Amino acid sequence: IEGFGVGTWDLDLKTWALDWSDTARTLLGIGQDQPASYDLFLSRLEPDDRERVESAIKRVSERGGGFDVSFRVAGTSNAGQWIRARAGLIRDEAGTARHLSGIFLDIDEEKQVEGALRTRETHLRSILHTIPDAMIVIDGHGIIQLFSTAAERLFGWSELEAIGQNVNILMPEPDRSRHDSYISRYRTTSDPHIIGIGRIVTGKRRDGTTFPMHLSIGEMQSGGEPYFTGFVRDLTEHQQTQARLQELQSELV
Amino acid sequence: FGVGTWDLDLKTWALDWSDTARTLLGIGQDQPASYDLFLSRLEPDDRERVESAIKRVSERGGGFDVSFRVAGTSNAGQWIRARAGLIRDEAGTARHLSGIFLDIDEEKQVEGALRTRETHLRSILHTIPDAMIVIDGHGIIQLFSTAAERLFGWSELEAIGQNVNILMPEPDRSRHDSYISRYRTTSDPHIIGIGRIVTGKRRDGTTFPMHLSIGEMQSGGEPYFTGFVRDLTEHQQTQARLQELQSELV
Ligand code: HEM
Ligand code: HEM
Repeated sequence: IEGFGVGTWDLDLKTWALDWSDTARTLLGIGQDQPASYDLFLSRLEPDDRERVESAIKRVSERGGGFDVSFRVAGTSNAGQWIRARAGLIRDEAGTARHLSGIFLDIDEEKQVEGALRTRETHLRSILHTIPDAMIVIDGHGIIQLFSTAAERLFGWSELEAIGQNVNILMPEPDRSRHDSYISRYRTTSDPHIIGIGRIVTGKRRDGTTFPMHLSIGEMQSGGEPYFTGFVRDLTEHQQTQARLQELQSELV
Repeated sequence: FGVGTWDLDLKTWALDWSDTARTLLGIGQDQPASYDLFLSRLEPDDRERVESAIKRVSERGGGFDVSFRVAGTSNAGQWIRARAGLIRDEAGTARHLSGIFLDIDEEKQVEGALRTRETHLRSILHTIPDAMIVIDGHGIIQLFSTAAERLFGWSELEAIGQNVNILMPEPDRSRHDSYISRYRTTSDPHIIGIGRIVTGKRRDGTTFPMHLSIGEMQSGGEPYFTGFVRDLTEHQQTQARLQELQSELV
């Protein structure tokens, strides 16, 4: 009754009478002196939301596994109050269901977090598609987790084809069979290793051909598992113009 | 109703919960409710917090909301947010504390997803070999990778909030804001994705040739551009030395 921070409400399917808590009045942004009314409640929600609330009450009117819908109000000039209305069915007797009761929750923090994740997910899509160098993300066991657009073009495998496979499918032997051991060896020593030391190695495409490449790796930790983000740089063109330059330089010396 | 209800009156120290409330805590249907059993589902760290929280609500009365995870079904857990308020028997006596149990497994799953994304972003910014810059729809720098700090001579704290034009020489420096707005208004076959060689300028005042790849995205009604800068100083010196050796032989 006091404090809490959550509002409560009550509504009867028959006679459409509504009674909300004092803490719930503040959530709706109106109600300093006006009494509670079903019409007043639907007058605060936006038109599309109002329709959703009506379908929800009808859904719970006939059967209905609970009631929970979220909507935003126009409480302040440049901000909205996100509210998650939850309610439950309580019948009088075996005859009918006469009054739905529930609570009003403030989900402003929950919506800000949801939005933040959406922005991050969208950005990752953009990065994966835009980045010119092949970007590959593996897990502690070498299982590919992300495979950028450039990785597809360079290695010949699509993301759907590469995700879930071991990163060793991108290299020829003997590295292919010994790569798994290379990862487990680094996870035990835990010293300032080749992570951040670009060394040139050779990768293999699905095609079967091979090419010289430089890789940069960055480690991260999440949920008890480490993940490695690789950035591949193809050196085929660099090594050939460097060879033709060092060959056209030896035509006189 | 997928929410639980419960009340722990300070007087008599009893505790009764609803049917959905016991299912959330992972308690047998036959077992009876009690304050002792409730604290037995929480782990020691969480248990201490709830007890100190109850001691604080009694000696204040400003509500009580705590989140914890119980070992519901071995492998994983059930995240529960317990929120409650206190009812007063008389003018100066607080007697009951009533509230609800909420399932926050999905809410906690979103928090963890965001955290992984934020940690991965920091990893990319620190590890990406090419300079990575992210700007808003008005050219204001939002993100500045480690490589961008070394190439342009600005720190991420110094660069963030500045117009991206501080990295360019004239005349691009003055017309860059126009290239952005003329793109947003007439978005069609522009050079966003096609990267021609452009000239960048470090904080020194020194300039270098560069190629840039851009990617656009939308978030909250506003566009954002992610650029990847590739310094062409070495590439140009190399191929310039190719024509300085292929034409000198006449
Ligand atoms: C595509 C061709 C690749 C080849 C041929 C290759 C080969 C190798 C080799 C030879 C080593 C050991 C170096 C040494 O002991 O001197 C190594 C280590 C390692 N590689 Fe790969 N690698 C490739 C791609 C990747 C990618 C894309 C990632 C991660 C996204 C990765 C993750 C690792 C890790 C975590 C280690 C151990 C840590 C370290 O020593 O730096 N590899 N790899
Ligand atoms: C630092 C050196 C940079 C220079 C010298 C430069 C210069 C230019 C030039 C010459 C154009 C095209 C004008 C035309 O089409 O006639 C342009 C357009 C544009 N640039 Fe930049 N730019 C630089 C960096 C960036 C960065 C880092 C970003 C974003 C991350 C960016 C975003 C854009 C956008 C959004 C447009 C308009 C869309 C388009 O026409 O492609 N620029 N800039």
